[PDB]
Amino acid sequence: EYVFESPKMKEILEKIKKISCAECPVLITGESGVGKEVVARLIHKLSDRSKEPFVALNVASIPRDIFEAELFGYEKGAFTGAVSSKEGFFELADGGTLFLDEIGELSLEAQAKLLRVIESGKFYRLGGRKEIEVNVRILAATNRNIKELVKEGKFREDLYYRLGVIEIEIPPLRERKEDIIPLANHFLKKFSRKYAKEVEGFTKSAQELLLSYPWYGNVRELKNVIERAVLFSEGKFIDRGELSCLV
Amino acid sequence: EYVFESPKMKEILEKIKKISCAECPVLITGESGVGKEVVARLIHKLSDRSKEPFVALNVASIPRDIFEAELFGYEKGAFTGAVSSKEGFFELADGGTLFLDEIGELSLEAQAKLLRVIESGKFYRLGGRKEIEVNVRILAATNRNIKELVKEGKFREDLYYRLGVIEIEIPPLRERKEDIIPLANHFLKKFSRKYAKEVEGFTKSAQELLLSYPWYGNVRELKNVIERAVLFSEGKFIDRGELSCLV
Amino acid sequence: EYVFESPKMKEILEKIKKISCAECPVLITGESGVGKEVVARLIHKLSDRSKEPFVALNVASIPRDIFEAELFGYEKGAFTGAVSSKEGFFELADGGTLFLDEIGELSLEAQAKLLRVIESGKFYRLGGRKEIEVNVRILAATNRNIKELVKEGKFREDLYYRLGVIEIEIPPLRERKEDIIPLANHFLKKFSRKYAKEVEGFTKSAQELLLSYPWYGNVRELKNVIERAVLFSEGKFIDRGELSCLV
Amino acid sequence: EYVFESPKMKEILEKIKKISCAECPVLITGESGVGKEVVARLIHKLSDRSKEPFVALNVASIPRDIFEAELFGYEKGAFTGAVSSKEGFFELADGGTLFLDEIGELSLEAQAKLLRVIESGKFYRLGGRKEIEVNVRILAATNRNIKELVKEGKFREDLYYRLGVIEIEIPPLRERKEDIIPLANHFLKKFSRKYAKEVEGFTKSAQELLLSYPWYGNVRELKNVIERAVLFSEGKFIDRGELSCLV
Amino acid sequence: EYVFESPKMKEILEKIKKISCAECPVLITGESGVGKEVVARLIHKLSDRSKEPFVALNVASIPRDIFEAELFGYEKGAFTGAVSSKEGFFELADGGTLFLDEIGELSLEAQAKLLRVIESGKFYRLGGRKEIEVNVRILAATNRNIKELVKEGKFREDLYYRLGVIEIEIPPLRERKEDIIPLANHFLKKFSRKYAKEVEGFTKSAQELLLSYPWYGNVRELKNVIERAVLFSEGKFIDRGELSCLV
Amino acid sequence: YVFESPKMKEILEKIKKISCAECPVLITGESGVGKEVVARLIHKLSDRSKEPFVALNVASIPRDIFEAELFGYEKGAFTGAVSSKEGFFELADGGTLFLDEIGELSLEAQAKLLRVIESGKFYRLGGRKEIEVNVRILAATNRNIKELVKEGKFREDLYYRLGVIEIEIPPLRERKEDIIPLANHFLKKFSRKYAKEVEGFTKSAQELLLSYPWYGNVRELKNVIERAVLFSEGKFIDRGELSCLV
Amino acid sequence: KQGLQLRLSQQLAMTPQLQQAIRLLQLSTLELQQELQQALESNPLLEQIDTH
Ligand SMILES: Nc1ncnc2c1ncn2[C@@H]1O[C@H](COP(=O)(O)OP(=O)(O)OP(=O)(O)O)[C@@H](O)[C@H]1O
Ligand SMILES: Nc1ncnc2c1ncn2[C@@H]1O[C@H](COP(=O)(O)OP(=O)(O)OP(=O)(O)O)[C@@H](O)[C@H]1O
Ligand SMILES: Nc1ncnc2c1ncn2[C@@H]1O[C@H](COP(=O)(O)OP(=O)(O)OP(=O)(O)O)[C@@H](O)[C@H]1O
Ligand SMILES: Nc1ncnc2c1ncn2[C@@H]1O[C@H](COP(=O)(O)OP(=O)(O)OP(=O)(O)O)[C@@H](O)[C@H]1O
Ligand SMILES: Nc1ncnc2c1ncn2[C@@H]1O[C@H](COP(=O)(O)OP(=O)(O)OP(=O)(O)O)[C@@H](O)[C@H]1O
Ligand SMILES: Nc1ncnc2c1ncn2[C@@H]1O[C@H](COP(=O)(O)OP(=O)(O)O)[C@@H](O)[C@H]1O
Ligand SMILES: [Mg+2]
Repeated sequence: EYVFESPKMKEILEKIKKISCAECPVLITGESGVGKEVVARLIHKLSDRSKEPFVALNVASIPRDIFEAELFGYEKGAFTGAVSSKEGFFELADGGTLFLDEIGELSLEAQAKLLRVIESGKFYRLGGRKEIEVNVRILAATNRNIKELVKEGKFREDLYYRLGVIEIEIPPLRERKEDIIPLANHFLKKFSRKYAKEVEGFTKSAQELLLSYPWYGNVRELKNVIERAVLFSEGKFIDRGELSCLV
Repeated sequence: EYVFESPKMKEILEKIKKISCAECPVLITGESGVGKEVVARLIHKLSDRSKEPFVALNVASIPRDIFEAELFGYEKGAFTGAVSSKEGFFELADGGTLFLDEIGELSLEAQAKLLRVIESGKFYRLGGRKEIEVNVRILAATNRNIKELVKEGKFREDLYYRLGVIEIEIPPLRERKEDIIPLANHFLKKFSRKYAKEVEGFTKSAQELLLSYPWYGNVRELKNVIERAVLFSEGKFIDRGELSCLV
Repeated sequence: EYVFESPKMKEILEKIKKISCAECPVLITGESGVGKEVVARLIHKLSDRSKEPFVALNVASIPRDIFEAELFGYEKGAFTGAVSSKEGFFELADGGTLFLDEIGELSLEAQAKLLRVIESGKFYRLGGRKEIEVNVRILAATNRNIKELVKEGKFREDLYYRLGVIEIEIPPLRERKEDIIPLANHFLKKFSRKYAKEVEGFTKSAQELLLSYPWYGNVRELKNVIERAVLFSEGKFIDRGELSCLV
Repeated sequence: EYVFESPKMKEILEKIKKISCAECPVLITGESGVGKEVVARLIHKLSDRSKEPFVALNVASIPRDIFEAELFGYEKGAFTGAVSSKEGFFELADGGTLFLDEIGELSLEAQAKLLRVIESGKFYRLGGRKEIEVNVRILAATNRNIKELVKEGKFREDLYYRLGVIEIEIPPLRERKEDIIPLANHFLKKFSRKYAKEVEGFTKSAQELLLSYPWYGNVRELKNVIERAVLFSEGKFIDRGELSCLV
Repeated sequence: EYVFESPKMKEILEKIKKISCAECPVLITGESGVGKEVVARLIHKLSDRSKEPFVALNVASIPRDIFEAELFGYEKGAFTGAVSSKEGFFELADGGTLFLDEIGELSLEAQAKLLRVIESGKFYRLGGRKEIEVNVRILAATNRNIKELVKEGKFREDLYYRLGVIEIEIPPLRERKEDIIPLANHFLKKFSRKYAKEVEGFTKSAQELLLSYPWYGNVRELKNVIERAVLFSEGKFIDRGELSCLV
Repeated sequence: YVFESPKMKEILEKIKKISCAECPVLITGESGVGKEVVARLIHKLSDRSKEPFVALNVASIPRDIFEAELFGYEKGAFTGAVSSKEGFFELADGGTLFLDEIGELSLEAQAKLLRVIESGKFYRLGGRKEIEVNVRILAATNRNIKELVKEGKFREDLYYRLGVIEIEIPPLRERKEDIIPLANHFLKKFSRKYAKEVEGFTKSAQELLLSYPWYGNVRELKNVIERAVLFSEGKFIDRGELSCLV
Repeated sequence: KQGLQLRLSQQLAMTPQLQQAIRLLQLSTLELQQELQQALESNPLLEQIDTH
């Protein structure tokens, strides 16, 4: 359904296919608009646990003082307020896949809390006196260079090796000059049919402008520009001036 | 009710009328006191969500330690003192419009929390174990140029790309010489009835003076000046002397 | 109880009389001991809110991390400690006047947290899902040149025009030579009546001395000097010798 | 009681007697060890609130975050961790006298918290909506020149004119050559009974050395030297050899 | 099965055999991925109390507010919500081995409590009355330089002396070159059965490459590289080119 | 505790002489010499023998909560103050407070410390009542306190207040006569603690103890003796086991 | 760290559950009647048996 016309994207797809029989946690590194969520969901679908639940978590939205409670759960009576026992996110992803997005936004105090769950997967609930054994497949996505953060002191050295078993780097859309055109057409079919418009193609000058225009926002910026062009179009095609003011 | 006489604002009005069927996020930039919230409300009225709540939220005053809790909701037993269930703004405004005022005041730590709720509309409540999706229209208003802040590094680039699907820029009142007289007349007619003032028009010298003041406060300053003139008015016509505060 | 013998004071009083029916917020600027509180309370008394409660609050007296709680109140379950629903100071002065004392010392962050409340009167409590509408006339007092602080970047320009509908300037007492003799006589009479002193006026040399010193605390310094003289007085008439602390 | 021999001490005592009938706040300036607290206690006894409690506080140790919490108290829901209401220092000193040691060292930011309480006497607790009126006499002692701090942009002039109504100056021991022998004899007699050394007086050389020395620590340093001499002597009279701690 | 083909490793193993029968706390300091958990479990296995439970816990996995409620336990009625009393982890390892992972993350109060428990030998419940006695063998493993922590003040010196009676330092894998080859061949076969990938071993060039790479993760990085090679290889011999890209 | 050297005998006699002295006592020297031992001896030999000996090190005290440990707080005073806490002065009411390594304290904290000592009265952070206590102050210093004062990193008034009686303990580097008794005492104590038959060190190994400069002094000596006991397999300890540690 | 902060916390709370209907034991009959009179005044649904 997506577009993987670039040979580098074909290599990444082949690497995704080659880890169908694997279960070690996977790390994804790249810029914005590259398809980290797309790669994670493709790996999940090609994995044998595709039918299993897939839980995606952003580590920046969990409150600081309840970090242990959410990811580990608690029994009734553990603290004032624990009137009913709850199951954590990890046990929700027991037998499935857990995808951590924006994992570089994790405070150093919260990073050391995940050393043993990644390796062994065994943890004790808040107020739980019996060990819990689970099977979790871990995927992580980051928008910054993890090696630089490790060498700089903003990221734990142990956590990078725990998570960095298989590293995938998504190239920017700028290097993927052969993917802009196949995407730009597809987004058109995503927009006009949703808006009941009469645009069925792009002019050669518009295509050349899109090729020359640098996509810092990559696929997201391309989609935004194409959607704006479709919104403010008038005719059966998109001329140069319809998108020149934007890109 | 409102007045739109300047030819440049006519293009903005036409763009608003051309996105009546759209539901994508909208970002608005402009100087202080130009009417960004008025433009947002005008866009809301013309939208298909006109019969839906228009939840306007100030993100510059939300406490940080409960910021997520104030935008995601919480379950019973999530923390001590939470003896009841409650929601956030996203669930309370489902199917409506959420308008964030002064989006630039947000700190970097808070800007990394909505990255997975603006696009897909999904999140998790504090202590909840069931995924929830909402369909809301996201609008934002700001005064500082977001692009230059991203270049400097005081705002998230990916969040800017996500929010900046359609950007509307309001020019300063000094560039708009075709609305100063109509807005002054509208303010005079509005304030001549609240205090039963006998003022019925302005003087030619006063009108000439109105075309020279830079209008630092723009529409708000013009409204305040008209109110001061009405309150301190003796004759039926406002002479240039009563507008000496603009000299 | 209040002496207004200087022509500028009479002009200020007449302007106050003209704005008795005016409900817009007012900002007062002056020096230390000029009478900002007295003028503000006179404005409050002459307005329609004569019998309404007059809530005078200092912004700097509130901690930073509970500023929003003290400003808007909170609902049950908002935080660890939100035992019951509590109203804010704005809801405390419903229908009356709110007096922001020493508004100049307010930090930039706090000035961005009250931009929607002043102009519209609508704000949501911490944990409350219902909108609160309040009607309070705002009088702010400052000893700083806010019109220069907005240029210097130490004050937010957005709030300046929200508090700049009406601006009052109180000239220093050293320019109010028509007030020095009457204020000195009134203070001497009051301090003789309270302290059971048998003094009933000044001497001509003392009067000449009181009209030549460059007072810096203005009326408050004059009151302090008069009280000091009355305490150490030893005769029915006060001479220049008692007022040796001037020059 | 307290021994005063020098003419300056007699004049200070007479001025205290004269102004005891006054309820004005007092500001005392001197050095470290000049006996400002003793003078303040004498003032409290000689006033009409001698039977009323006297609360003396060293404001150089109060944390900044709990400054308002200690001064104004708080209610049940003021912040996190509080369960019960707490009184303020002003309320604890209501109907009495409040003394502030080393007011010069106070931070410039926190000086705004005492601008209105001293004059108006009305304030609100943290988390409360009720105004509280007291009757407390403010005494402040400092070893630094307040006026110099005001001139160099370190002190709030409004607070100065609030407290600078009654001024007291205590010269150091270097100008108290007459008042060295009585203090030395009093301290020797006290410590002889304290440590059971039974020492009666001093010899000629010891008295000459004590009188000739320009004490910098003043009465405190003299008392410490006397205590050390008592601890390290076995004769009936202390000679210069036992006073080797001096220069 | 574990491989130890290094003379330093053999000496460390003999030390493990000698001390495994002792009754003193053990402190394990080493680099990342050296086998601290492996060493601790080897100590537990080669002991008279090998049948006893091995309670391995992480000091960063315990919330502070329930630390005394987790490592020690609590009784019924000592706090709200306490339906039933629950034992602590300390009583769980009675007569066995308690392992503390990353001991350097403990707070000052937590370290003080741990020192109290270790010195006294008997502790108390959270809200109990009787005193509980245990016979635990305490092991703790950390990678931080404890000398820097004690010099800065993040670890109690007396606690370090008590726990650090014996210091076990696993040499870095860069100093264990002679042991590098047997380890990888242990993984290469193990993954070959695990992932059904047919492989016989490495070549001369690959072995020379492995002995030249400056490993930082020690065992963990080597294991990750071997697993990557097994996944991304179909041939029976791993060549230099296959491992060169990973390096 | 064992003291056999003439310097140690003089130290013990001086401590017994200052037993009747109630003034605060300062002790200085090198690391691992027995400043805490000497302070406890002073505590036992004085009239305050039954009173607690509240000994703490000022190195681990956090900067921002120093006052929280100086006076104490009540319930609800601040975030994290679930209950009330008593400062070391309140805990040592009538006892002896021993501040170890006082020379490393920050300057601003020191100015807030002796002020409590001289007046003797203090307020809890969150308490409305003034607290009056009586304490005896013992201080320990690891560096040259006079040199620190001359460098502007200390207070002269605090030095004078705690300098009423000052003691210097020579380190183990100049106490070779105690080396054999201390080694024998530690050897016997560890042998009886770990229940292993060890008689004593041989003639060959006795040279290494005197050859060792003993930078760590008695702490390092005890650690080395315990480690040698743990790895010992016979009733006699040779020079080989000590060689691996030295 | 000293500071008045608004946050979400997971803490243990003691059991101060007391001080209700306990002050009615220490009072005499006359003061109890006075308290009952106050309660009757403040509550419209409370009435006391009479004889008129
Ligand atoms: N090959 C592709 N074909 C079609 N759409 C794509 C492709 N790659 C990415 N997209 C689109 O890019 C959009 C932006 O999400 P994307 O997966 O790129 O996230 P991102 O910017 O890398 O980061 P985040 O993990 O925070 O979502 C998605 O809605 C997806 O539809
Ligand atoms: N075309 C118009 N006709 C009449 N009034 C207008 C018009 N445009 C703007 N205004 C007036 O301008 C006033 C100031 O606008 P607004 O409140 O949006 O300013 P702001 O300070 O930039 O807002 P914000 O609260 O988002 O910071 C509004 O109260 C509105 O009544
Ligand atoms: N016309 C007057 N007649 C009598 N007293 C006056 C007059 N004007 C000012 N005062 C005196 O001035 C003193 C200070 O007044 P006020 O409280 O307004 O001062 P301020 O420094 O301007 O106030 P704030 O800083 O609190 O806004 C009062 O004690 C008041 O009695
Ligand atoms: N002798 C060995 N033979 C085989 N594998 C070994 C050996 N020693 C260690 N390992 C491997 O080392 C891996 C990591 O070791 P371990 O669990 O002790 O980590 P660690 O050093 O405590 O980690 P961290 O310091 O990062 O928390 C284990 O999964 C284990 O397979
Ligand atoms: N004469 C001795 N006999 C036996 N053990 C001794 C002797 N002197 C010192 N020790 C040992 O030295 C160790 C450290 O003692 P102590 O803490 O009193 O010294 P310190 O480190 O110099 O003091 P401080 O840190 O308090 O300034 C203790 O374990 C004690 O048993
Ligand atoms: N008239 C006096 N008689 C006896 N002692 C005095 C007298 N005046 C001052 N002192 C002594 O001087 C000391 C000064 O203490 P205090 O006033 O607290 O500090 P400062 O003088 O720095 O303000 C007191 O301890 C007191 O004993
Ligand atoms: Mg480990």
